[PDB]
Amino acid sequence: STTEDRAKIFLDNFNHEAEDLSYQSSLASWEYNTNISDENVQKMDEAGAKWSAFYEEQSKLAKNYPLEEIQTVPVKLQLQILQQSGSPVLSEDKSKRLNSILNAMSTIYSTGKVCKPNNPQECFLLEPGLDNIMGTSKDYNERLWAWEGWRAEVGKQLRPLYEEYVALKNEMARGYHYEDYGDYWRRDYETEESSGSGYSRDQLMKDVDRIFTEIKPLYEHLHAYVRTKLMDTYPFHISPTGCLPAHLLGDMWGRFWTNLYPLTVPFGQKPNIDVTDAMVNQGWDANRIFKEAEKFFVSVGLPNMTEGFWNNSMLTEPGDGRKVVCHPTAWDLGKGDFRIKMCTKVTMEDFLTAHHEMGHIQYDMAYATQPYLLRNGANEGFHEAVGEVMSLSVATPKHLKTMGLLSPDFLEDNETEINFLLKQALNIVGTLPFTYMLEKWRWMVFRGEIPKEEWMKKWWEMKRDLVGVVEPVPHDETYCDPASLFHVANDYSFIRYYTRTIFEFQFHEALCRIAQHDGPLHKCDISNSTDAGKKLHQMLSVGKSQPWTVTLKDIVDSRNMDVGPLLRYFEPLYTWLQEQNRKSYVGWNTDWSPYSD
Amino acid sequence: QCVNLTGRATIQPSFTNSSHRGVYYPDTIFRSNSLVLSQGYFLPFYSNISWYYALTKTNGAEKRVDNPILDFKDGIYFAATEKSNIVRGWIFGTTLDNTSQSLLIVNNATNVIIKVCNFQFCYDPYLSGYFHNNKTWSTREFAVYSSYANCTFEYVSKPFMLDISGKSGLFDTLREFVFRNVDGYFKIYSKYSPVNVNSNLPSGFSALEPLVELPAGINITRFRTLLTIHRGDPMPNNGWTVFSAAYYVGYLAPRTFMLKYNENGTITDAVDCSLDPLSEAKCTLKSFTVEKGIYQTSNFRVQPTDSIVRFPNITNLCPFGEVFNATTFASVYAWNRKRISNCVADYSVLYNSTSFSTFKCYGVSPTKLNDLCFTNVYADSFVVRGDEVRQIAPGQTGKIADYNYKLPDDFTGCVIAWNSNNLDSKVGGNYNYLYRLFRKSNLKPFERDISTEIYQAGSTPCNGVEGFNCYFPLKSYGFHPTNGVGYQPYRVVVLSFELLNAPATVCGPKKSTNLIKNKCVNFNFNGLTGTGVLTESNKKFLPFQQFGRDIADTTDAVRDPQTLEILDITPCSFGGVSVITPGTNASNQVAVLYQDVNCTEVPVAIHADQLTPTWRVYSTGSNVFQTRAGCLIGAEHVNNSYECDIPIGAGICASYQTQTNSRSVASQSIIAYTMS
Ligand SMILES: *[C@@H]1O[C@H](CO)[C@@H](O[C@@H]2O[C@H](CO)[C@@H](O)[C@H](O)[C@H]2NC(C)=O)[C@H](O)[C@H]1NC(C)=O
Ligand SMILES: *[C@@H]1O[C@H](CO)[C@@H](O[C@@H]2O[C@H](CO)[C@@H](O)[C@H](O)[C@H]2NC(C)=O)[C@H](O)[C@H]1NC(C)=O
Ligand SMILES: *[C@@H]1O[C@H](CO)[C@@H](O)[C@H](O)[C@H]1NC(C)=O
Ligand SMILES: *[C@@H]1O[C@H](CO)[C@@H](O)[C@H](O)[C@H]1NC(C)=O
Ligand SMILES: *[C@@H]1O[C@H](CO)[C@@H](O)[C@H](O)[C@H]1NC(C)=O
Ligand SMILES: *[C@@H]1O[C@H](CO)[C@@H](O)[C@H](O)[C@H]1NC(C)=O
Ligand SMILES: *[C@@H]1O[C@H](CO)[C@@H](O)[C@H](O)[C@H]1NC(C)=O
Repeated sequence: STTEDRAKIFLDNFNHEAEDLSYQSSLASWEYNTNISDENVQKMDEAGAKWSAFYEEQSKLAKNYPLEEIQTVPVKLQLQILQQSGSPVLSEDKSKRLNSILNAMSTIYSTGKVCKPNNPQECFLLEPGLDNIMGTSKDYNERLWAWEGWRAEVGKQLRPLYEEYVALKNEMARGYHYEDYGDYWRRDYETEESSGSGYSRDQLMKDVDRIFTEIKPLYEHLHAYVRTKLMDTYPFHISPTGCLPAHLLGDMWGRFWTNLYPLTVPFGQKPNIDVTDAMVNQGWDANRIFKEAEKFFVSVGLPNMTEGFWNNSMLTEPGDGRKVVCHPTAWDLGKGDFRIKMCTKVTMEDFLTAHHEMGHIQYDMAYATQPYLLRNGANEGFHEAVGEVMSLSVATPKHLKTMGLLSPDFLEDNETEINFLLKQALNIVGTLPFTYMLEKWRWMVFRGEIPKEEWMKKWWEMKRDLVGVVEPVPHDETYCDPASLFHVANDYSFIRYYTRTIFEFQFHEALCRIAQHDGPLHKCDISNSTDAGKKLHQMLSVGKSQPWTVTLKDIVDSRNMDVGPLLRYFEPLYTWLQEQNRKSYVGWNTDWSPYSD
Repeated sequence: QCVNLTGRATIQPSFTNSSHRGVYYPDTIFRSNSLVLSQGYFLPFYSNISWYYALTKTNGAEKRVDNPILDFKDGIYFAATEKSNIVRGWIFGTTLDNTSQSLLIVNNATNVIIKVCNFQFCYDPYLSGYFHNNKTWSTREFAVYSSYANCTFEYVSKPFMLDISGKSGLFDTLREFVFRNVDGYFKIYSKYSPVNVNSNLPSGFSALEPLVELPAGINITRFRTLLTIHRGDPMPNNGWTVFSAAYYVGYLAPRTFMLKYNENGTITDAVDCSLDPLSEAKCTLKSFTVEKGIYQTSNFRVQPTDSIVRFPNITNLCPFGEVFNATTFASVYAWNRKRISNCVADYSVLYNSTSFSTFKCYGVSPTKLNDLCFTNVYADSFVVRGDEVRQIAPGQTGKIADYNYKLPDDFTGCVIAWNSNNLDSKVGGNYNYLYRLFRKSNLKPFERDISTEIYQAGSTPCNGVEGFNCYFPLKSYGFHPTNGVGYQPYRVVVLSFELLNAPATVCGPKKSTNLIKNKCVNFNFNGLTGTGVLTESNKKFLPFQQFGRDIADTTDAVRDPQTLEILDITPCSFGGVSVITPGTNASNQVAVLYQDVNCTEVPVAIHADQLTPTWRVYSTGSNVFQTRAGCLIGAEHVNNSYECDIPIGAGICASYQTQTNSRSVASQSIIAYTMS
């Protein structure tokens, strides 16, 4: 035999020991990530260094295997996962310095408290003690205080640490045959010329840019709408044609626009989507929310929850002091077990995160038949995209009424549908230019075309150019203004969310076309849709094994991404906005600033 | 205490035709209307039913008030029924003694109670009726009528309606019935309804419905009748005298019917298989309509009398208790071969266990593996995963079939698997079980591979190390109690069964009934089902082996495992049969081929000497025809023929010819004129 069979049996061996020991690696990761202790520190030590060591030595001995000799394209793509994620070119001192940097980031970001000067002892942590401060808390002088204090309390210890971290990650990606850290973050969207027509990462930059060009008008109309509705609530702090203040968004560091929805609904005086008190009185806890999720998933034609998914995978605090750094997190442990954690409340956005990571689990069981190195998302985007498509289809008020969630006397008129589309417009489109500018800023930084003295003056200028947000104090360069978000502290890839929202409405266009439900993707709930659900199931089951461009060509009959699903999802909202911001002007102006004015 | 005074008669039987009468419905609840064969104790059609006429036209009038000896064996058809409430009540003792248990039968509506008790009495009991103002004429009479005490079996209920008053005409009654008591089932199945004839057993359609089942089940081998002679006024001579009656006694034999079970067990054309060649042709057709042409019948001219089974007297408890509750925790590379040796196992009782996952068999179904029992057996107990349980099926090839325990493409056995959660799962990881995911080639079926070699992947001479191109095949499962159902610890036992000529070793739990001497029976032996006469004939048979073959797997010879004696099976009737011209049309007579053996051996070797009179006037004692394919009785030779064209009639010209034109007395026949 030739070396292709040798590579096949090597990947067989690697897959089976990878499941065998990465199962308890991910199990100890889950055990630390659900209970904080002192011996779970050594659990992290083993579940880190051990798995990293065996994975690295198994990839290192794979280097002699020629990629081009392989004729089997799943085996081929297995080699481009395994060999290209080879040995880190940093030294032992440099790599351990890098790991200490990551640990320092996570620890000092997870302990941040903005504290008043008169009583510095009594103050709140970021989650869930400071997320309310940027929300319903009016009289924004303390909002300004909390914003400035949080920016200082991340900046004074994480500006040069991030600056030096950038150099280490760029050096790490440089030895990985990639030009910069952005390129190693974009390597997940790589295909071949036989099936995916190559699709280099240059195609990724041009595709991301052409996606962003024609989502800019919709976001501009939304931003003008939000400006006009913050005029009356917030006097003179917003320019009529300028940008909007950064400290006055829905949450901290302007990530989501969720809690602006009570401040931005046009005619929400009528009964609307909010069901939270009915969630309280119906007895629908986190567990009952999950049973609702599996009725939705056996309705759509996806497998339900396993017995391990019953007994383990505790979401909230179990009442036993198991301290959790709770964030919406799914767990593909490998083998057969899959887990879910977050501080599961009963609110709308957390209900959609419950469906979101539940769809993550459905994704993970769907390609559970794949090899372990193929047992990931079809790219960085699909993996979140499937769960978010599930979360968006379950969120439709028609679905809420059908399965008894929503009140019987609810009205499905045009205006309440516009209000729901507005809530989705905040929770998605208020994040699209934010995530685009943040990931593009990461790409510029990792490319290194902007030196460290001008990262911030760049950061706040496409904050006024791509997402159209102004800030009260630019913090000069001594602080680390873009480094106070969760995914940037722990250094998660942030094009995941942008391409999640890109593929979100493409998959929802598929799940409104094959499911054939009426309504222009607004009330297009996908429940009791076996054919579209099973078509989505092959789209999940091919997974990473076949390149995601071919997967997109299979699901929506288009090998490339596009904006037009955003149009078919938001066109009555869009047409409403041109008949809503007719008084104001669509767009923003960088000239007006709260420090300048 | 009863003397045979004036009035009694001799045996003087009237061996008349049983007609198309007396078919009861087993399985009273409605079925899937299958027109399949119904085998068991059943009534012969048109047999020599003993009619005795207890009439009173004259003083004597050949009064059948006698009490004749009458054998029960495997059932009775009793049609001693008349609407005038005559001779009601009967005594059915096994030997008709004080030792024997008498199962009385009540055919009147005044007290429907069936009790066994003891009922010790003399040769003749009696009953009478003088006068009563409610058209009952005091049917209960002051007499002894035996006695009842310490009753082993009792049935008391409301005295529901059966019959009353008197018949308008001579035998205006169709209330026939059939009894046989077996295994807690008693048939009192009747057809209470009036139908009038002149004086005959009517040829009305046998469609008597089920009535009741009783849990008595006491064995009956003989019985007796009981009479009612009226004291008051049967005739104006005021003597003891039974009124005008004509009563019937027939017996049930092991045979087969064809029952539709269309609407709650009803039938359209009841066909007793051992009646005539038309009937056996109908039984083979599995329907209720005769075809037109040459036709081969099933081998049911005489049916098996008994279902004899002869298993080895083992009575051992198999180690299956420590197979499914096994502490032996193997792996798929170190798969066990726990031989069960010589024992009796509770086959398919583990299939009844609801805690078990996959009992797919692939070759021997769970039902037929209790009675067909096995020469050799192995356990093959080890551990696999859920996808590996899907893999362990014989037709599926993969890393647990090709590179581990492999099954043959037929396997003639079964495989069980179940969950061993909290049995083989360790919270830190249960790595103690292994598999071999690497081998130089696919494993042959039932090939053990403990060899933990370097696997020699590529051209690398490893010799004890796992290099860049060298890989360890003996790799662990890695179970966890939190692990998923597809990777859950599953215990599998591949219950490999095989049957050879060797004597049976582990068999299913049942009682081996005592062997018959010489009778066409349903032999089972060591699971070898079939039909034939058991004979003690000795042939050149190897002493150790038991499964004979004879010719074309006729398997004549089979060993009794107790006394180690050969017991040949010579079939009571042979194949090679052919209905020359059937009776769908008015050609009512019929004849089927029997054998290349001459028809003079039919009553003695094919054993038709004790059959119904239909097999006498149709098959043993009637016209004989012979062909190159053999011989038959029922058709006659003739010198006239023509070109043989139509496929009806085997080789010598015969078809659906008409004979009504010559004479209309008998209409068409089966004379071999011409293949039309
Ligand atoms: C807290 O997390 C730890 C994981 O590090 C869980 O494990 C136990 O931790 C305690 C510490 O008090 C040890 O004494 C036990 O030996 C650990 N069990 C093991 C290693 O199996 C612990 O269960 C978590 N806390 C709770 C309340 O569940
Ligand atoms: C073997 O273990 C089973 C339970 O795992 C025991 O339970 C049942 O016992 C009855 C008899 O009372 C059997 O008919 C069942 O088949 C058994 N199994 C199940 C699943 O119900 C059983 O008693 C144990 N046997 C021994 C010899 O220890
Ligand atoms: C998943 O669905 C199957 C099929 O209905 C069912 O047997 C099983 O119990 C379900 N599992 C759950 C609800 O955890
Ligand atoms: C899961 O099962 C175990 C044992 O069967 C039990 O102790 C545990 O509480 C269960 N977890 C649930 C029901 O969430
Ligand atoms: C359709 O889905 C709903 C959930 O929205 C569910 O309640 C219902 O049973 C499903 N089936 C039908 C026939 O409506
Ligand atoms: C949208 O809703 C408004 C009411 O708020 C209604 O007047 C209008 O007709 C709706 N648009 C369409 C296209 O029906
Ligand atoms: C359990 O055993 C009985 C025999 O008593 C059998 O009829 C039945 O089919 C068995 N159960 C199943 C599920 O097959």
